Amino acid sequence: DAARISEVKAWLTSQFEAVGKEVPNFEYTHRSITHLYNLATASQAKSQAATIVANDFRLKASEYRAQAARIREILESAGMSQESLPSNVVSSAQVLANVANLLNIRDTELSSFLVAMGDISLRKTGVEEKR
Amino acid sequence: KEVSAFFQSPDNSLYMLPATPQGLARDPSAIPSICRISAALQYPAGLEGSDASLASVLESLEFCLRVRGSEACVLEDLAKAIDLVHIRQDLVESGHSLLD
Amino acid sequence: QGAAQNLPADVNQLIDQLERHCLAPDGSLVTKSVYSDLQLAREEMSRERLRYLEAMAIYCEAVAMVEEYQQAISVANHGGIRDVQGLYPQLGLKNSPQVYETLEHRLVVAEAAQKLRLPLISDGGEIHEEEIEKWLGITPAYLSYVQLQNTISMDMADYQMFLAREIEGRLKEKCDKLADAIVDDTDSSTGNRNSSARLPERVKF
Amino acid sequence: KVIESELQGYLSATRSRVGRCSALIQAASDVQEQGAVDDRDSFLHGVRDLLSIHSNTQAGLSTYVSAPAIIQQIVALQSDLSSLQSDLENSLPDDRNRCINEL
Amino acid sequence: RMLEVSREEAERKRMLDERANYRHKQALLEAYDQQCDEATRIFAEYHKRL
Repeated sequence: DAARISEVKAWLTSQFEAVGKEVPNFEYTHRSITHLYNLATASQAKSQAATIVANDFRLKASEYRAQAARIREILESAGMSQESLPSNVVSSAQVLANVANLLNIRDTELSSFLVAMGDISLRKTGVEEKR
Repeated sequence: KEVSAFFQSPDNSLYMLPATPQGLARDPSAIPSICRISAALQYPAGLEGSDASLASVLESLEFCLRVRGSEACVLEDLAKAIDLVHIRQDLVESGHSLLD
Repeated sequence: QGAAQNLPADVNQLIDQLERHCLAPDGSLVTKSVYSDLQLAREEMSRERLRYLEAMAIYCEAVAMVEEYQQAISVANHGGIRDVQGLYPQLGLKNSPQVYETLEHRLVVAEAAQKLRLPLISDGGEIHEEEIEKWLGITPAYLSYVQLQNTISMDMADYQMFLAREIEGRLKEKCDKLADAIVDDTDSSTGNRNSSARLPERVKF
Repeated sequence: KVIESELQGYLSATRSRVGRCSALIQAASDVQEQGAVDDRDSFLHGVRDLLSIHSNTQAGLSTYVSAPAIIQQIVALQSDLSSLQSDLENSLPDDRNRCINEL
Repeated sequence: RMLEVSREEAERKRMLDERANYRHKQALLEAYDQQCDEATRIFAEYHKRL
């Protein structure tokens, strides 16, 4: 059940009556029992335990909380500045933090350089001429 | 105290340097700056940083995936490429089916 | 030449039937859970990306104001030629840094556990050891608590000159500079103009 | 009276010994953790060997084994794609041309 | 041409965020020097002979 319940136990929180229809989906896991010898670690680490350390993080988000601590001081120095919290630190720190740079600026300015500029610009180019 | 200060006075003054990179300070969160934003950061530590700096040699014999699978999933493509390798798998066989 | 069709084709075709064979189970859920990681892998980092990305404007350039303050502290001994250019702009650009120095002061004893701890709600265990680090420095400050109360009140007036020169210009230098890097994936040559205009539409691209 | 204040000052001197492993680790952790560093980028290698990601390397083979013994992944990841191209009429273009050219 | 190396970023967190609150460490150094100071405090008037 582990492979499917990972996709279900998150949905099962709002599928109490729909347990009786996802329980039939649970046995699709027992097909991969032989694979589960080496697929049990990522069976739960596929949707919900993968969005904590494996895919959502892959450890990258672990530090992305850690930095903002000291940064809060410069923010709060202008934050205790009731006339500068929305004008300066909210209007400059969060403008590139709200919607834009969530998945392409994971360092100062380089996450786009090595992945987006680096490979996401060049991943198609890798094969799309050779094949 | 002096024995402690010989091993503690450096600590407090130094630890303000990892204040912002406290992830780099703490063990369970230094990996992002040593693995995740590191497919080029590990170049100076090339011997140490084989995580993704060695992906080029890892695909040295895989010349299709040379400039494609080298530094992609290190930050953002570990969630998007995987969904599109099964369509590749099922369409490359259609490129094998043209031979068929 | 009867076997020349399936000899190369079945090398990956057996994986294809395996992918259909492993579709529902965990074998190919890696390709189908990431089918949801378009948003499932961006639910927890995104709220922490902002902490990293609100850090952008500050730990990259809003601290780069301290070159107006660090050079006077450091370069004045090793290098005299830059020393003449160290404390000069300090009288204007780092004049608020003297006020900001008090803003560093007031947080150590009061807002260290209130600001330097806020963006680590889930990372509370590790910050506490860093917090108790910064908090253990208040034990001698327990003998100098008088200066740690009226500093904020005096900084009310300094705040206006703390924001007019220090927190106005270089804080916005880094918000637009790093909005350029993302844009440069598909369009790199002219992205500098559209750093503040094409920043949100590129990540989806 | 001062000794009590001296003891409290001494208390902070020894209380910080609990935090003695707080600062120097930043340079230490940035290097010694290469086992997990390659592991997170080993699941990266799990993505690349897409001919094997659908069976095992997505869970325990590429994301785990390829970190310490990365030399194994050199052949474990190129083989399932260099054969992919080779069987994608890339290592036999002359046969495929003439087999169709005779057609 | 992957010639970018984000080690600067790893040090961007390190280069000058220390100075943005340069006085956090001095509070602790005061605590470490407190035992030196309190020992100096108790070696002031009668232990001046010491």
